[PDB]
Amino acid sequence: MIQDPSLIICHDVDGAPVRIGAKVKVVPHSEDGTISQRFLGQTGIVVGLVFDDPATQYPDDPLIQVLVEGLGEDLFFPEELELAPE
Repeated sequence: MIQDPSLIICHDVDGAPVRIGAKVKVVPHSEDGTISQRFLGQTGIVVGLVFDDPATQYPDDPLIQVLVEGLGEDLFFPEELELAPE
């Protein structure tokens, strides 16, 4: 079947950790308990933001996920990593 845009992306909804297309830095130290040793010391962009999860989840993930350049993508917490200054 043809790939039709069944879902439409919206701007940053008030009440979020970071903004879409924003580059964050994966914190080295763990705040909750789970952390990525691979990303531990990297910098990626938030592919998905934590927003009202519909009956079909959105946008692409339920939580925020950082994707490193040339690396993979993992799911991190808003209390784990912070928004880079630069």
